[PDB]
Formats: sequence, C-alpha cells, structure tokens
Amino acid sequence: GISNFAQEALGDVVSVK
Amino acid sequence: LSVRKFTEKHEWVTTENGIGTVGISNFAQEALGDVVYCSLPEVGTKLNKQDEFGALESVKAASELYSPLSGEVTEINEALAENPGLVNKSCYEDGWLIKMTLSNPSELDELMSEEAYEKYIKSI
Amino acid sequence: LSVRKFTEKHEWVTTENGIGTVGISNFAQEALGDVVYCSLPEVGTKLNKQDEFGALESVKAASELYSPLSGEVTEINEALAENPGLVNKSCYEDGWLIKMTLSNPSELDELMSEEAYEKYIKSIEE
Amino acid sequence: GNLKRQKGERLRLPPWLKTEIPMGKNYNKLKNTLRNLNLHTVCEEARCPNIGECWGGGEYATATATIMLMGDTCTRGCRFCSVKTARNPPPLDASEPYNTAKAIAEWGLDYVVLTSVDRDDMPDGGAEHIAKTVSYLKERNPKILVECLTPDFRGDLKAIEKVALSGLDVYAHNVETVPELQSKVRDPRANFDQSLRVLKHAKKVQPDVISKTSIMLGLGENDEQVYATMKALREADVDCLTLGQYMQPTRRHLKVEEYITPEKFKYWEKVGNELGFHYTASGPLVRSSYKAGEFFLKNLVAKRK
Amino acid sequence: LRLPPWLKTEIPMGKNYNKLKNTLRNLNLHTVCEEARCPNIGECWGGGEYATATATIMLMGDTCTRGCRFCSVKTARNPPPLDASEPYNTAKAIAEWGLDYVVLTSVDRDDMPDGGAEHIAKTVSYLKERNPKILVECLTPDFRGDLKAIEKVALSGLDVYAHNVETVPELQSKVRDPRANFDQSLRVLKHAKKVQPDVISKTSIMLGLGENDEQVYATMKALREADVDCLTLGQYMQPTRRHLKVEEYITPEKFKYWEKVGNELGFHYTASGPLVRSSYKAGEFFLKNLVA
Amino acid sequence: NLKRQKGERLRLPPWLKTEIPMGKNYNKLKNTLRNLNLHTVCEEARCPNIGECWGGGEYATATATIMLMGDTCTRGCRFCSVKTARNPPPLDASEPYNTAKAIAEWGLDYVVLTSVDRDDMPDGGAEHIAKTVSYLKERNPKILVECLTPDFRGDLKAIEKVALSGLDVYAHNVETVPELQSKVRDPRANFDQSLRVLKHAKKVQPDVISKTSIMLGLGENDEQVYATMKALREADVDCLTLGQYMQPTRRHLKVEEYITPEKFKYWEKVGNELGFHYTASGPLVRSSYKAGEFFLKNLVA
Ligand SMILES: C[S@@+](CC[C@H](N)C(=O)[O-])C[C@H]1O[C@@H](n2cnc3c(N)ncnc32)[C@H](O)[C@@H]1O
Ligand SMILES: C[S@@+](CC[C@H](N)C(=O)[O-])C[C@H]1O[C@@H](n2cnc3c(N)ncnc32)[C@H](O)[C@@H]1O
Ligand SMILES: C[S@@+](CC[C@H](N)C(=O)[O-])C[C@H]1O[C@@H](n2cnc3c(N)ncnc32)[C@H](O)[C@@H]1O
Ligand SMILES: *C(=O)CCCC[C@@H](S)CC
Ligand SMILES: *C(=O)CCCC[C@@H](S)CC
Ligand SMILES: *C(=O)CCCC[C@@H](S)CC
Ligand code: SF4
Ligand code: SF4
Ligand code: SF4
Repeated sequence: GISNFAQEALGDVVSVK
Repeated sequence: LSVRKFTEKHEWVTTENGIGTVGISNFAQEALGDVVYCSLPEVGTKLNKQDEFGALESVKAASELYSPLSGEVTEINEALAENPGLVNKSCYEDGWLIKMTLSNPSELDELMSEEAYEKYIKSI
Repeated sequence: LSVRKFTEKHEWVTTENGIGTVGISNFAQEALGDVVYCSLPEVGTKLNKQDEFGALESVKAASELYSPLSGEVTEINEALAENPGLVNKSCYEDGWLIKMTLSNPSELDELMSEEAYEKYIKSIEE
Repeated sequence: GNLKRQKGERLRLPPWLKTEIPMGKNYNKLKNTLRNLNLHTVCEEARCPNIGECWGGGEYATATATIMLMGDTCTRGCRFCSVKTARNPPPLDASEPYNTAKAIAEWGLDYVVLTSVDRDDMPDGGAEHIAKTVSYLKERNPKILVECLTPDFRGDLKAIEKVALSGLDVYAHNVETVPELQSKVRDPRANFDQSLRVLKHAKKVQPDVISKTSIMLGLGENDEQVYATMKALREADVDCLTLGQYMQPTRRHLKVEEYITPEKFKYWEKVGNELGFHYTASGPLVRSSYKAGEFFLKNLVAKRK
Repeated sequence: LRLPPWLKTEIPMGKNYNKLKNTLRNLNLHTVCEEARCPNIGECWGGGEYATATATIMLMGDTCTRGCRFCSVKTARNPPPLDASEPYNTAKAIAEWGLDYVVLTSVDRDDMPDGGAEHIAKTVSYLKERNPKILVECLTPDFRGDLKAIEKVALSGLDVYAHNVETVPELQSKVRDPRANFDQSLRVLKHAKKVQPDVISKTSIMLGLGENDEQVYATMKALREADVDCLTLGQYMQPTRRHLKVEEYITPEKFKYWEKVGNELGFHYTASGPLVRSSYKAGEFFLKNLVA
Repeated sequence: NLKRQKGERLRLPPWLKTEIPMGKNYNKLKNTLRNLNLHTVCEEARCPNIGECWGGGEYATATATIMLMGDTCTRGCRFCSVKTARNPPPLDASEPYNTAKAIAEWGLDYVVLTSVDRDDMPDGGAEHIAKTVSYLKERNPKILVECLTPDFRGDLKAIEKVALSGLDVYAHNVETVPELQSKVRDPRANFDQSLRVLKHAKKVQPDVISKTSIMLGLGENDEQVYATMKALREADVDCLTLGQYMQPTRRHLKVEEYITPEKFKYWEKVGNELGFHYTASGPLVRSSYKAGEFFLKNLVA
C-alpha cells in the first residue's frame, strides 16, 4: 500500500492535484 | 557488495557475484560539471582494461571513459539517457555507468583503495 | 642478443639468455657531455620499474639513471671506474651501465623500438 | 560538426575545448593556500577550463591563479557567469587584502592578477578594498607586477580613480560582449558605454597604466558587431584585447549559440594588430587572465616606441 | 476529469526541509503551502542546487472567514482570535532561515475591524526593523475595499504590494467569495500606488477556470491601466474533490505566449507557467527584472 | 665542499642540474637552423639553458642566440668549447639574409646576435654583423636587436660599424676580473680593451645601451669582483650579468669554486647600489639568458 505519512500529504485519488 | 576501488582515470568499481559496476568518482564529477549526455557502450561489448568504452559530456567540459576491468558489458544505466544529471547527483549510487563481467578478476589488485585514491587526488 | 628498446628517459636495454644489459642512448650522452663519474649500484640490488638505480655526472651536466625493467642487478661495468668516457665514446657497446635479471619479461612491451625512439626525440608527428 | 545551435537543441562540445581534469602537486599547493586563508579564485567559481594548465604550471611555467576578492558571492546575476548571487553578501573580510599578499608570497609570483565580485551593496563598490590589496602586494614585494580585473563600479569615477592610483600596472575591465548583446548577457547594471568609460577614465587618471579588456564570442554576435566593438575600444585608448569562446558553465546559464573556429580566432588577432592594439590574445580557451604576465611583455614592447 | 503530465511533483524530501517544518510548529505559525496543498512544496522549501529555501507564512491562523471555491483553506464563521506573538515570532523565523527575500500572506479576517491591517503591518515592521536589507512581499486580502486598511499595510515599509484578482471579471462570482470582486481588487492595487508611489504592484491570475484568450487579454490590459507592475499566470489545480473542477489545462506553449504579451504591455516582469504561483521564485524574479 | 684542490675536481651542485633539451619548440628551432646553415652559441658552447630558452612558453618566447661567421673561432679561450682553427672558412654572404628569415620565422620582439671571432678578417666581421642587423630592421623595424660582439682587437672603426648599424643593445663581455684575463681569455683580449669597446660604443652612439657579462668561479675573490663592477660602472656600462662558470669539456678549465645562489643574489644587490640599469645575477645566468625580459622590465621605465 501507501504510507500514512505519504497518504495524508498525498491528496485525493480521482491524486486530485 | 564489495568495497569501492578506484583507477587513475577517476573511475570506481564494485564487484558482486562476478558482476562489476563501474562509475566515476565524486572528484571527477565535480571537476566535469553538469553532465548533459552519457555516451555508453552497448550490451555485449567486449572490453579490455584501459579501453575507451564511452565518454561523458558536460556543459563546459568533456571526458572519455576508460574501462577499469576486462570483460563483457552486461548492463548500462538507461536512466542516464533521460536524466544524465545522476552522474553528478549520485555518482556512487544512482549514477552508475555500466555493469560488466570480469574476464580477469586479478586486475582489481592494480586499482587503488578508497584511502589510496583520496591520497591520489590530494597529492599526499 | 635481441634488438634494443628505449624508454622516455633515454635508457636502452638488450636481452640475452634472460639477462638485460642497460645503458643510455646516443641522444642522451651527446646532451650530457664528457662523463667524469658514474654512480652505479652494487650487485644483488633488486630493482623495480623506473627506479633510480644510479646517476651520471658530466663536466657541465648531471642526469639520474632509471632502470627500464624490474629485477636484480647482476653486473656493473668496471671499466667506467677508470674510463668514464666509454659512455660517450661507446654508449651501445663498451659503455653499458648495469646487467640485470628480468622479473617481468613482458615489460619490454611498454618500451619503444629503434624507430619509435627516433620519432620521440625529434617530435615527429606519429 | 554543426558548430551552430538550432532552436531548442544544444551544441556538442568541439574537441579543441576539451581539457584535463585538474590535479597534481601544484594544483593542491594552491588549493591548500586558499583554504588556509579563506581566499577565493574566479578560476574555481567561474569553473574555468584552464585550471589544470594555470594551477598546474609546468617545467618552466609557474603555477598561478587569479584570486577573487570580496567573497564568492556577487551582487550581479550575469546569465553567463556561474558565480553565485545574493543581494546582500556578508561584509568584507578586512584580512583578505593582507592574506592575499601572503598567498602570493608563498607562490613566488612575479606577476599577479586580481579580480573580485561586484559589491553593489558597498558605497564605493569595494574600490578601497581592491586598492588595499595592491598596497600589501607592493609592501611585501616592491618589484611585483599587479593586474586588476576590475568591476565597472556602476561608473563611479572616484572608485575607478582609487584603483588606478594604487600602484597598478594593468587596469583590466571587460565589456564581455558587443553592445547589442549587453542586456541579454550581462546584469542590467552593466552596459557597453559604462564599461568603456571605466577603461577611458583609468587612462585619464594614470596614463602610464595599461588598459585591458576581454570579449566573449559565441553568444550570437556577428562579424560586423565584433569589428565595430574593437574599433570603439581603440577609440577609447584601450591598449590590449582578449577574445575567447563562451562556454556554458552550468545547465542554468546561457547556452552557446555558436562555437567559433580556431582559424577565425586567428583572424581576429589579425584585426587587433591592424587596429593598433599592443597585443590581441585570441583563441578558444583564451581568458582575460590566461598568461597575463606573458602577454604583459608585449605591452612593454609597444610602450618602447 | 483530466490529469496532466507536466503538473506532476515529488513527495517532500527532508534534508533542509524539516528545519522549516519544525520551526513553523515551534512558533505555532502556519503557512499557505500546507493548507492550500501546493505541489511545489518540495521545490520551494528545499533548494535543489543553489536556491535559498523559502516559504510563505500564512498569518492569523489556518482558517479563513471566506469560502473561495478554488481554495482548500478551512472556512469558519468565527475563527479563533488573533495571536499577538505571531508578528514577533514570524520575524525571528524568517531571519533564522537566512532569507534575503520573504513573502508573507494571511487568510481573510472579515471579523476583524481593520481586517488585520495592523497585524500585518506589525509583522513587516518587526521584520524590517530586525533586518533592514531583507525584502518583504505581502499578499494582502482586499479588506472589502477598506482604503484605510490598505494604506496601513502599504505604509509599513513594504517592498512589493501583492493582491490577486485570481481570475477574469466574468468568473469572479463563481471562483471567489462574493465579498471579493474584480473592480475591488484593482482598487487595492491602485490605492497602494497613491499612498506609496514608489511601491511595486503585483497580482496573480489563474487559468483553467473557464476563461478564454479574449477575456485574459482584457484583464492584463486593464491591470496595466491600473499601473500594476508585475503579473503572475498559473494553471489552476483542484485542491480537493469538494472544490471546483479544472476546465482546461493550458498548454505550456500558450503559458509562454502570455509571457511575451505581458512584456508588450509593459509589465516589469511577467512570470507565467503551469506550476507558477504568486510567490513561486518571487525573490528570483525580483533579482532578474526589478533591480535596474 | 665547494672549494677545489689541485688534484681533485669539484662535484656538480644540485642547483646547476638542468634537463635534456627536447620537445616541439626545441626541434622546431633546430630544424630552422639546419635548413638555413645557421649556428647558435647555445649548441657550440653547450649551454645548460638550451631546454629552457629554446622551449619558451608557446607564444613569443622560443628564443636562441644565433652565432654568426661560422662555428669555428680564430681564438682559443680556455673556458669556451667553440671549435678553434687558424683559417676558418670564408663568410657566407647569405648568412645575414638567412638570419633575418629565421628570426622572422620565430616572431621575436627581442633578438640577440653573436659570433665567433674572425681575426683573419680585416674588419673582424663588423660589416657582416652590421649587415645582419640591417636585414632585421628591414623585415621588422619594431624589433629590438642586441649584439654580443667580439673586441675586434680594439679596432675603433669596426666597433662604430656595429654601433651605428641601428643597434639597441651593444654587448661585449669582460668574462672575468682583470687579474684572471690571461688565464681565462685568449691573449688577444684584455680587460682594458673590453672596456674601450663599451666606452667607444656609447661614444659614437649615445642612445645605445651597454651590456657586459662576468663568469664567477674561476679563482676570483670578492675584492676583485667588487672592483671590477666599479670599473664597469665607471665606464658607463648600463647592464651587467653574473653567472657561474661551468666546465664545458674535459679539455677546458675546471671550476675553481661553485658560488652559492645566495651569493649571486648579493651581487645583484651590489649592482643596484652601483647604479646598473639592471643586474642579472644567478648561477645559470648567461649574457642572453632572458635578455629580452630583463631589457623590457627595467629599461622601458
Ligand atoms: C569575476 S568576472 C570579473 C569582472 C567583474 N567581476 C565584472 O563583471 O565587472 C571574471 C571573468 O571571467 C570570465 N568568464 C566568466 N564566465 C565565463 C564563461 N562562461 N566563458 C568565458 N569566460 C567567462 C568573464 O570574462 C569575466 O570577466
Ligand atoms: C490562500 S490566498 C491568501 C491571501 C488571501 N487569503 C486572499 O485570497 O485574498 C494565496 C494564494 O493561494 C492560491 N491558491 C489556493 N488554491 C489554489 C489552487 N488550487 N490553485 C492555484 N492557486 C491556489 C491563490 O492563487 C492565492 O493567490
Ligand atoms: C658568444 S661567445 C662571446 C662573444 C665573442 N666570441 C667574444 O668572445 O668576444 C661565448 C659566450 O658564451 C659564454 N660562455 C661560453 N662558455 C661558457 C661557460 N663555460 N660558462 C659560462 N659562460 C660561457 C661567454 O660568457 C660568452 O658570452
Ligand atoms: C569559464 O570559461 C570561466 C572562465 C574564467 C576565467 C578566469 S579563470 C580568468 C579571468
Ligand atoms: C495548489 O495549486 C495550491 C497552490 C498554493 C500556492 C501558494 S504555496 C503560494 C501562492
Ligand atoms: C656554458 O655555460 C655555455 C653558455 C653559453 C651561453 C650562450 S647560450 C649565451 C651567451
Ligand atoms: S558581475 Fe557578472 S561576471 Fe562579474 S562576478 Fe558578478 S555575475 Fe560574474
Ligand atoms: S480568501 Fe478565499 S482563497 Fe483566500 S484563504 Fe480564504 S477561502 Fe482561501
Ligand atoms: S673568442 Fe673566446 S669565448 Fe668567444 S667564441 Fe672564440 S674561444 Fe669562445
């Protein structure tokens, strides 16, 4: 998967920007 | 992996499972500048020691690469084609040049150790 | 007795029965002048490539001697003790310097031939 | 090869511009001298290709380097110069002029070239700092020959006068390029007319000094602009001239627009002789400080007439 | 639903970056980079080769009194009160980071009587009194057209007064909060030139919100009639699923086209690009076009 | 151990060792001489500075001292390795013309000319030397010419023949102190005659620059060297050169003492006190050693 630290600073996968 | 050994042409080599990874030292990349094109050989090219296998071209300088070992080119760093700055940014990790076999592994005794190379570039 | 090969320091060498005879070229003795003393090593001295084994002294010049090969010194020319001029009058025959064994017989590949040394001292484009 | 840049694309380096990676005893002797005295050189900061040749010396050639005064960070941002940029660099090191004389004394130089960054934050542009370095050099060795590659000082006549009265032997200031390319190549605080007023005023203050300037080729200029520039330099009573190939120092600086052939540089030296320069150092790797002491003998020949 | 290739970025690396991240939390300061979720966080907070690591401290909390449809900053009817230590702490962190050029911003505080003009002015005064040679740029809110509040910020020793029109006039109602309009944002930049004649004006517009080439040209020409000095053009990117969708990804070639048109109209420097934001390399553009 | 005994010869000091001459500029200059049948005092006197002088610096510095009137001298100086014969061949009329070609081919701004002595010639070759200077100033009026002439046995007409040839530096060597003239130089030369050559050169051409050279290490003492430098400065000699005598062949004079480099730098200080326009002093310093550099760095200002 993806790291929680990275996920919280990743965005919204649709990332969004 | 093994320890890094250098040649007088400022090229290092590390061996692992009979495969040698070749690149240029940090002292050489700082002296060349921003590398913009990596002329690398093709996979399968037979190389002898001190044979010219390619060249590095920077914005203000250019350097011809000479082979530190004798063997057959196994792999080249394809990432250098689209991002040749890896030679300057990560000359010891992500900016390796080629990987080859060792048709004469006794040639590693001719290269300088990492301590010997540091004295070689500083004239001490 | 094979052909002689030269170095970049103007040192020639011939081989016979695994023994190398060393001296300086005619281009070097003309540039040094009348030799008055020859500093030569003693027998049994082990030498490496490009090691200062001796030195020549002339009236107006002085040049160090570097071994063109690696090995052990076998014999030095005793005639140079009382006749140091043999280096000038006969650098390729009776004016040889030392005789030594060969640790690496493949070190002859590094040197020049009679033609290459002539292009080297005359700066001929090749 | 191509030798002329197509749009979007960039040029391959010609073989006559390839140099050797600098190293050796004299290279490290100069390196250790600079680091022990917190000194800088334009050779390192501008990333000159002649470092190995100048710092290495030779059998009879002396190892030399052009010390850069007032720090390694300039106030100008010239698109051709890899020297770092900041609006307010740290204050001047008061010991640098004194330490510079100690560095030259170690190197045993008979001819010394000095330069510096531009310090637009300084009221006098560092003119007193440069003149103090020349003083310590003449103090340590009265028989020394000093050349100053000097900034334009934004045309400040008192600043130019302070450097030209320091006991200087050669007053050097570079126009870098033809007038039509001043805005593209140089910082907007520099222009062609201003650089000629620097060289013209140095001769007015001290007529015995030598005027010297340099031009970079390969930035897009044509032969008409080069000759017109050289003609204007002579009318400003500039004694000698240097022409060289511009070479891209880093990826972020200007790309080379054309690589001038070695024969074409030989022609520009011919024009320099026709126009009456004392000498015209013209060549691909020729820089302002390249063998400056060797070319200084040409000034003494023309001065004798 | 479109996803472009030239708008991709990297996950922040923390070589010189955690120094800024830990300094902002030590002084309990906020920044617009984290709240707006900018993709250029790694490039602005960490210089790759030789770029001074800069940031944009967002003042007056992380919650705005306005809800702009293009902005992901939190919105509340009544945000927490002002922190008196914010102007003083900001001056310390900026001088700590070794910046020669800093740009400050803040959320809109329509609950404050002056809109925070005195709070911003104290942040600039503490920063200029500490370091007179540092360059400060304020991305000021419109203050609902309060000419006294605009005058208070413009007279705080400001180097570059910045207030953005964000988009073309035809898209003001859909993109921005109704308390902000096009003619109001122009009166913020115009009045800063009257009270402080030697100030430098700067604004930023966003592309991809449904505007056309004809509408963009009239906006830049109207900005020049307002004697606005600088201009910034960038591609609008959707912050969260809840905000507006992108309408058209402007090509990088057309982004370069508006840079020439800005140079034609007389803009002192026109910074245009897909990833170009208001403060993106603001100090680098100042050194290349605004010092003679 | 720098002092010499009768039965012993001195050891060569390390500061006098040079390198074997070779390279591009060395072979370029040597090929030019052989194609024009020219000679140089560098090769005939076997100078240890051949590699440095003929090497140059790759711009306008590859230089050499051409020796006119053949490689055979009519005199036998006990310090000079130039060949000696009673009847040398006649002069080559094309030597002045070919010498100007060689100098123009080298692109020199300062050229030094010298020659063997031709005591068989009625004028000692003065016209031949003057004709070489005229050819040089014809191809290049800007060039600076220094002539290291013989004494002409004091012939005033031969001395002024060279002095009025458009010369820039008139050089004639006293070689040693007056007490060692008989031991070192040919009996046809003496100290007072060498000073007459320099005095008469300035007398007929006041704008000329006088120059002379002395060899140290032939048995002279500090009291004689200081007195010789006074007599030279009294004779209005502008420039002085001090260098270490070095044995050219076994058949020539042995070095009596190898003077230290610090002592040479002291004699340079003495030359400045006495008023010489410059004083080139050093172990390997010869009359032509960097002559152009010493001329431009001292006499132009
Ligand atoms: C430090 S500048 C000295 C002049 C002074 N600082 C000024 O601009 O007024 C040193 C010189 O290096 C030269 N230089 C810098 N980058 C160069 C390049 N890429 N190619 C050729 N010359 C370069 C320029 O001629 C410049 O004048
Ligand atoms: C948050 S505002 C701060 C100033 C004040 N709060 C105001 O808007 O008047 C600062 C900048 O963030 C930018 N911003 C926020 N979200 C953005 C997005 N999704 N794309 C591009 N820019 C954005 C806007 O361009 C705006 O100029
Ligand atoms: C060029 S001729 C002198 C000119 C002319 N033939 C005459 O004697 O009047 C010889 C020159 O070489 C120099 N020379 C010859 N042998 C030398 C030696 N062994 N050591 C130092 N100088 C020497 C002499 O000082 C002299 O200047
Ligand atoms: C690149 O060519 C930089 C050249 C710097 C020239 C300095 S070393 C002397 C003026
Ligand atoms: C996403 O595009 C948000 C961009 C925020 C830009 C800030 S960091 C400077 C104006
Ligand atoms: C040995 O010392 C011979 C020196 C010859 C000097 C010539 S090259 C100039 C006078
Ligand atoms: S003024 Fe221009 S050329 Fe000189 S150091 Fe500064 S940037 Fe380089
Ligand atoms: S005013 Fe609009 S853009 Fe600015 S912080 Fe508030 S909601 Fe975001
Ligand atoms: S005169 Fe004496 S010093 Fe001159 S060339 Fe003849 S022998 Fe040599």
